Amino acid sequence: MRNLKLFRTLEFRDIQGPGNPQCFSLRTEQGTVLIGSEHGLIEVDPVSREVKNEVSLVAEGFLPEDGSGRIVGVQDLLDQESVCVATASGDVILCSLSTQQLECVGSVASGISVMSWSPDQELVLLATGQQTLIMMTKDFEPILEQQIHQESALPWDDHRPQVTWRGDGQFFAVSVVCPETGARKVRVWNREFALQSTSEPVAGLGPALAWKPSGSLIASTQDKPNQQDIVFFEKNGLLHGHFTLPFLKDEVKVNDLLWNADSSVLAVWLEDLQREESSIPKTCVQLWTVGNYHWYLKQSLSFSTCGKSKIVSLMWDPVTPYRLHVLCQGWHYLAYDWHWTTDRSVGDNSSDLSNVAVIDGNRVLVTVFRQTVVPPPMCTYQLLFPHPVNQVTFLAHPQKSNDLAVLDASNQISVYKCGDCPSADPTVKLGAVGGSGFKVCLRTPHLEKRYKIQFENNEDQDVNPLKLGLLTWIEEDVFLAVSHSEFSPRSVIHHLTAASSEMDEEHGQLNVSSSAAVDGVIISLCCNSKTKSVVLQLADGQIFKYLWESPSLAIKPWKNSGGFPVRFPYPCTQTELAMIGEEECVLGLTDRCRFFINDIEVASNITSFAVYDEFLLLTTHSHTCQCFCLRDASFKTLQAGLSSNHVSHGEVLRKVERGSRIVTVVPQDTKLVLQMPRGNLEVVH
Amino acid sequence: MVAPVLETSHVFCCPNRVRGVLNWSSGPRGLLAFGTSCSVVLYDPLKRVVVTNLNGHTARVNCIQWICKQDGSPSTELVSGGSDNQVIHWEIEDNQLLKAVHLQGHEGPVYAVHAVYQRRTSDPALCTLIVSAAADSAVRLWSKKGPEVMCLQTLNFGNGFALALCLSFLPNTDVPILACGNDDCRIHIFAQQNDQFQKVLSLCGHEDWIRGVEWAAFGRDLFLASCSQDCLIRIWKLYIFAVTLETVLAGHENWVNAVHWQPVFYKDGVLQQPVRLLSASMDKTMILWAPDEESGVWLEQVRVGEVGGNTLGFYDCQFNEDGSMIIAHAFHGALHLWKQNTVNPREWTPEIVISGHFDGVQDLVWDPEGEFIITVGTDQTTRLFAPWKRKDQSQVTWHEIARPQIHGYDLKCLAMINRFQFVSGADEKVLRVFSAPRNFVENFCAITGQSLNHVLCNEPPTEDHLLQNTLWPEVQKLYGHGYEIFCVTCNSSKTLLASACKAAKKEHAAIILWNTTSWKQVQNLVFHSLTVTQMAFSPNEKFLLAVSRDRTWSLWKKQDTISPEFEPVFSLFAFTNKITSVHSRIIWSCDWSPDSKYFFTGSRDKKVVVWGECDSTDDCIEHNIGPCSSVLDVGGAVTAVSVCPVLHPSQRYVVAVGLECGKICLYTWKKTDQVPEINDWTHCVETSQSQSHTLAIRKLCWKNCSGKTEQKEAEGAEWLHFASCGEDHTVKIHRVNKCAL
Amino acid sequence: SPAELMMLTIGDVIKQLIEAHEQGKDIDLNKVKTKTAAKYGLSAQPRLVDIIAAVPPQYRKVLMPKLKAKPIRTASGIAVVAVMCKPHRCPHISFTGNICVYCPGGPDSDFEYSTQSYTGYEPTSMRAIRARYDPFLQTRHRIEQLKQLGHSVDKVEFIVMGGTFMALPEEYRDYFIRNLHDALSGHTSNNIYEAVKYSERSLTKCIGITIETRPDYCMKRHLSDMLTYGCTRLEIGVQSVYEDVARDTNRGHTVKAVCESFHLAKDSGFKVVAHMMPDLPNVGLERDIEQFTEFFENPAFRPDGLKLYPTLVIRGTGLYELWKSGRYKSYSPSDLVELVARILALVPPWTRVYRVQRDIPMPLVSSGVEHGNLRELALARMKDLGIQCRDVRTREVGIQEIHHKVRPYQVELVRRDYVANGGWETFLSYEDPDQDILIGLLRLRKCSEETFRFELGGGVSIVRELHVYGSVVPVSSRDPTKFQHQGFGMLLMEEAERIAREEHGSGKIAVISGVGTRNYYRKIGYRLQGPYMVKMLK
RNA sequence: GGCCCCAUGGUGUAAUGGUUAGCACUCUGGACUUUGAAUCCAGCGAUCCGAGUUCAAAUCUCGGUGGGACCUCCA
Ligand SMILES: [Mg+2]
Ligand SMILES: [Mg+2]
Repeated sequence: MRNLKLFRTLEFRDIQGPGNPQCFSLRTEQGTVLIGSEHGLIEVDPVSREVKNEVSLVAEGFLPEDGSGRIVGVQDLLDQESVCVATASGDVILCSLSTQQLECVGSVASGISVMSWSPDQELVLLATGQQTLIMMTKDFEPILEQQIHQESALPWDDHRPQVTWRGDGQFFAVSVVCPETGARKVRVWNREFALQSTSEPVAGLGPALAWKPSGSLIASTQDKPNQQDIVFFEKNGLLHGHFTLPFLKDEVKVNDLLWNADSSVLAVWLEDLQREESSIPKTCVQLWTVGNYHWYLKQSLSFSTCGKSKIVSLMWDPVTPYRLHVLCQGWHYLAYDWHWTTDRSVGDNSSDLSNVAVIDGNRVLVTVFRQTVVPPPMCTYQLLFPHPVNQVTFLAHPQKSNDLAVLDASNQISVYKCGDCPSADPTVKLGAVGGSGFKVCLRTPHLEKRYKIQFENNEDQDVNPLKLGLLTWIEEDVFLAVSHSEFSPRSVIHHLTAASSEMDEEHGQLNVSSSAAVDGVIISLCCNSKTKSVVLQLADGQIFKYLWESPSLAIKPWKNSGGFPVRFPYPCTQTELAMIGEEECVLGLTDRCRFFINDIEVASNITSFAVYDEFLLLTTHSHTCQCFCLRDASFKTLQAGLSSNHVSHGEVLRKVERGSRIVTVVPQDTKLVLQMPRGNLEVVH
Repeated sequence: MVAPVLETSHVFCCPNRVRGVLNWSSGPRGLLAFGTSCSVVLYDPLKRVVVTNLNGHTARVNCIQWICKQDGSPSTELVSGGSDNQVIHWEIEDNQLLKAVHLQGHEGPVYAVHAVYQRRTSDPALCTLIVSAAADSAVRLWSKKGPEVMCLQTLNFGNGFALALCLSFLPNTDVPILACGNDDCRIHIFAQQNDQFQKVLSLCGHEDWIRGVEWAAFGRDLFLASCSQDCLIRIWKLYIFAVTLETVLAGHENWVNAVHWQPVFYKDGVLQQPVRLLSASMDKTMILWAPDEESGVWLEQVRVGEVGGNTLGFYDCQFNEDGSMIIAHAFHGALHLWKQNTVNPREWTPEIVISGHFDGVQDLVWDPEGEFIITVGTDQTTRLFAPWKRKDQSQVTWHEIARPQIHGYDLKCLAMINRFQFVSGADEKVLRVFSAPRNFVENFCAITGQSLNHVLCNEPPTEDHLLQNTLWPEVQKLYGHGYEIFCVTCNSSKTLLASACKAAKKEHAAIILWNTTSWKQVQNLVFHSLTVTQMAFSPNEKFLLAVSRDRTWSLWKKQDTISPEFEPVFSLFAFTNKITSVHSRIIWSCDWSPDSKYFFTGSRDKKVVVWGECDSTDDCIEHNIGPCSSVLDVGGAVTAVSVCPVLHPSQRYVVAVGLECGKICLYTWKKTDQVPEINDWTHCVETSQSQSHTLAIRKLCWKNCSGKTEQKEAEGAEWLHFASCGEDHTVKIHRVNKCAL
Repeated sequence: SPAELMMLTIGDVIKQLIEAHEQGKDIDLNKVKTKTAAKYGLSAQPRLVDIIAAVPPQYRKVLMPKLKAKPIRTASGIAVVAVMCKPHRCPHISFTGNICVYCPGGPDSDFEYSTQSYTGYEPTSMRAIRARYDPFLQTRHRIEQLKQLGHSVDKVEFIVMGGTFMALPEEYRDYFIRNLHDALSGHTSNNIYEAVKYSERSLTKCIGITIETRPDYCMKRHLSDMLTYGCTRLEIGVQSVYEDVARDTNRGHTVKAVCESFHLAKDSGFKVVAHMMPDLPNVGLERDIEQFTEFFENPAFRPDGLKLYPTLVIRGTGLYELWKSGRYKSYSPSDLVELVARILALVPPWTRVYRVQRDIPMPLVSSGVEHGNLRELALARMKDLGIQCRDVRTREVGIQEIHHKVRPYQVELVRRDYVANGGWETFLSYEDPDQDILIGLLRLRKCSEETFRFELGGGVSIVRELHVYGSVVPVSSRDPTKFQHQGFGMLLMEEAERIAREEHGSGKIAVISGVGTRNYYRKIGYRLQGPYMVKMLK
């Protein structure tokens, strides 16, 4: 199983706005973000920190100047340069841009609550304040108008209808608090107002609603006695499962649910209730996922609830797969980018046991693949932690590549290490290989230290929940992390050295003993295992060599065979380093199935690869895996062998099933582990 | 005499299912011996009447072997076996059980037995040697050295088994020999040396289980028939003492089950020593192998076989004393016999044998005129038994002449409507009624001797005419009951029929009444809460009873009829709750005295209650119905009670009470007419281990010969004939002396 | 008649087949019939069965391989024998009142003498009715037919069919089991144990029995009763994976019971086959594809077998009134073939599909299926759309020799791992990688912590199936062209032992064998500890 | 002994040199772990036997084998 990783954050602060933000939307082709405030529209560019267009709705007798009025929502329109906006007063305005032309395109007596535009924008749906629903064509020519209203309500339900479209825009669902029963009720219609179905009576239904993009299950939330769960309706209107959030009863409120661009990652927004007189509240943005019908919890982000941190809205990128935009209250813009990966250990062949570490929130499900080849939902052993886990990494020492290092939300770098005596610490629990009679001879890690990270001075960190990303355990004492400075593209590399000399006392201190500055955004960092040389990829994809052992911390560009700089033609997500005969190469892969040895493309159909001790293994998109040696091969030899036109034979090629992804490599057994999209495992030679 | 006698007249039965249960002794007037259920039956084919029974086993009988007399006289001893882990030795004399020794020590049912009079010279009076092979993965060697038995030896064949055994003596001496085959596709020879049986040799023969071996001492040589299962007979030889292989004659295509040399016989003092061989197989054929006149190679002689339906072959066959007849035991249970035609030896003709149900006979009905009985059992078959005249000769014989139904369900009940009509309660929801064809009545005229014009009011068949050429046509079909029928009974006027079905609630436990002429439901009587186990109508034809599993009854009395054509109605006159009931457990039987005012009941609490008092019929204003006299405790679960249909001078009420174990007992009752209620019941006659069943008794139906309203022609008017519809496959008919006035 | 010359034809044709065999030259069969059929004056070509009939013994032995009719009955590895039981009522008509909606026939239906769900006209029905539901007669008839066709019946596999097999009393059930074992062996037993003990030493080996049941009669007691009988495979009707459907159709139970039955059966050691039922009268197409994706994705439903069944409407049933009144309109053939193609595309690489279409004749069905050849049309549409079907029923050696011509050249050991109803299982196989041809398989498991059998407690790994595919080679025979006696079972046992003692960390390896195969395991080093074969691995 | 006609899958007849053969009964195979005989879909199978005319003949000349028809000698 794989887990998400944070690699790029973009934060723009103090946007010069007249009032306060109320809604926002995106213009993906231009990359600019529109923000509808309580005064007028604002158009911003985050990568350059500028505000180009600024319309004043209040000036042209549209938004009342008294200090009120709500914009229902900013909606960008495709193949144009105008913006469709609404006002809570009950008007729809097709305000243009640049030319500053603002024409009234629709007026309704009762006010408008929510605007919903289909994923393709030709049919828009509006909800009135008189409890009626209007279906409008693209050009605002009226089409239809039908009424929504064809154990008790949850206390903090604000009686605000929400509408959701399917991915293909064939059906939609309306969420309404029925006046008769005083309970949340869901009705599903098709495109031309045919009443498809009505939801079944369920007590404790929440306000959220988000139809899955591909579309089989409608997300919602339900508060049951002693728990709060997320339930999945279906098109028929009946529940088809659920999963439980890890929280107490009557403590947290669910604001809204929203889906990914490919029905993969579900983000839930949680706010702490003010039940206690003080009850310092917390904000949670949680990124879960799905495996073998068991819902992992992969990420958890904590804002500040009240003050200059009020989270106003979230938007998944409709085009970019993994990108989330956050709009706060104090004119604040956040952007987060993620990508999948797996955490595995590489070391000396005589002692290394290939490992896989998988995050499930507050647990880590370790699997040792050298001895027990175990399916995903089960594990060899299990590590427990008090508060959710965010980043997990293994030691890079050649003879000790089995000592885990787990980071958590509250910044507590634990160091789990394997030793002679298991020490019987309760934090390590046996998985599927333990029990009465059942016993396999292996050694489990035992906790060693609970290092606590210290930062400069005593600042408030930032409204950003995460301050460190891409943690690398290059040596038992020395770590590595990278941060992005907000104003300049100057990225900073820290040195979380071990201030605590030895096992003096639990809760040791990790101190930032250095901070090097290198211009440009850093998207990935890696290190060699034998020479322990560090390679950075700037935003452009350029490869810079880094020298932590050097006192000057000098950063030099990576030189190719002819002593020339190396530049990837495209940004590279996954990077590893190989020892090809007598030269070291920055092997890399892109999101669009490209192999980029040094800087020359050598393939165009690769889905997943892995490099181990003189063994490069690849999974082509033609359902055919391949394995090349590196003991005596040369760059030209690899280029010719992987030229894809040289005749394929049975000594290298070996067919696989549809979508197999390599998990890890077992050299001494000459075995390979493949995972299919269904979820199971396969072993080949 | 003053105390009347009880005698058993007729017995019908057949071998059970098992291989090897058949034998003829080697001697004049030899007695056939086979095994039915849990007993051994001796029957003489020439007499065509069963000789006797030898009870004493408890489980199913498996294998039976005689012990021939060396001179050639009729045999005396009879070694047996069974599935109750015990081997019983028997000693017979004058067709009466003389002695029975219960040899025991087997941890598993026995399958093979063999014994022979040992011929030691130290005056060993009647010294025998029994061998028994069982399911205990072992074989035991015994000896009945006079009136004492002790186990000689035990040999265990590991986790294997033993399948065939025979004992004989080596030539020019009396050293015992033993041929023991097994499932190991192999036979072993054990010879007794010193004082213990030892291992001598191990033959490598066939490639299947051996289902039989047999020795034959001709002159000074030994020949071993070694029948197999892979369609291969193998004759060996043993000469002075090594064994040699010989002719491997074959020609069967299925499993071959039996092989037996034709035995020696004494014709006019000089003994004869034939060399032949008989065998049977699953292929539905018998092959009689004899050597050629000139060449010694063995060739087939005849191919006698049976062609009926699509049944399987045979498990066993027995040749004869000398050569006259041949018998084979079929699969489903049947005996086929053939004698050698004098004109052509290769020609063989069938004859007449006995038969019967191969599963427990559930119900029995006597003919209203009283010349045939219809029996129905779990064997999914109905059988009709009728007598025959053996021309100008005595000892008239009753045996099967028809087979009205070969229906495929499990039948459980029976009822007469008229001279030739038939109702059967199967394991379905439908009542099926039958009539008779003209062929049946024509053959009945031809057999019993009663005139055709008289029977219509103006040799017996063999297995071919019954299984294939006999089926009474079905005329109607009665629906209406939601569950399987459990109790059927009609009335004496042949007008109203009553039926009851299996039930678990009050609504389903309702009896249904039908009209004979127009077959539509006359009425539906609802009462009780469980299935009505027994029911019958009153002799005066105005009452009814429904004793059922709920330990209650019913007294549905007749209501007056105003319009003559209107169907009569019934009303509940009396009943009984848990408090009023005197029975402790389930009731299973009932019958009325033919006095119209008293009746009996029989439960599983070993009690026979004679509560009647259904008198003052014209002025029945209230209920005065309850216990009548003392409750008899016979000592077993009573299953069937019946009252003889004739009255007697001293107000005698004679009843034939059955039990669980066959213990048919005759009781005599009379009301004391006083508050002393003791000695009212008297005990007349019990049944011994020769006149009784070995399992449950289902119906003790008497004979009500309505044809003999007055005794026109009698041999003294002193006999009553009744039936015992048992559960051990037997339909024995008994005759009892009554009195002398 | 010239038919008398017809047996001279055989009398001549046989006279040819042996004659050339005497000089050892192969002779074509079709044209020899054609030639020695226009010379004796024939008007009909001979049928192979009559040719096989009249042959001398050794000549039968030498001409069976060249005169085998329908070479698929022994192309899977066993000899199927189908038997049924007495008609009986299903055990949920009491507290409900009516049996399942779509069930045709039965004891109280309008089909006279009809078993439940099997109306009157399937071939097993006429085979069984004439024997009046007697197991001895039925099994003997099937064996003699299989020998008539010219096959080897040395390895047999029973399948009991009909209604449910637990709603019957103990006497009737043990009667069936003992009669079957004795019919196959030849003994005449009194109880079940004697029958089993003689069947163990029998020559014609028995492999196991398959029973169908509802999940509400699948409990610990019933599993004990099965394990005494010698059964080794169970089938459960799992119609629909949606709870609303299983209540609107008067099914009488819930899906949770089905999942619990799956858990118990797979933990005990059986193999479970599901009966899914597309086009139920509330569902639709996309709902079908979603429910099948869930059924093959949820780690609480993954079986080791499957048997699809499109819906059929039959007179005198619950669906008949719905169809007549104007509800539950059927599917058009094209969309049905499309849908079936989608399921067969979703079928995982370890599930064997047995049957795709009901055997019901054309006149009986009022609507729902036109062509009784849906599997081949589905496969043609798979090759049309580019998608592929990759179960083991279309990758075992026997099937892909009669179909196609290729045969394995390079054999490799493939291994899969999974998550079943709560246990961890493996799947080892020897198969050709480059051509997708399967040879043999295995099924390990690690028993969960909800076992109820004493032998499997305390560190026990169970083996549920071993099967090497090819042609049925009789016991102790050795052939260098078939595959069933070349030695793959030993290697599978070696690797299973290594897995169970090094990875599983177990102490006992237990095998749910059949009865005739028992002796086989005695040559490996196993013992008997009840209805199991155990061995100490430490 | 001439005389006039005919020969096609195992069986029944189709088809006038672009040559280069379709239909019916029958047989075999797959759906099928519910079936040799049922359903559906695929398949194996022929222009008696020679010289030839025409670039080319199940299609035309001549043959000699088999069958049918008129007058047959014959015994
Ligand atoms: Mg023709
Ligand atoms: Mg066929």
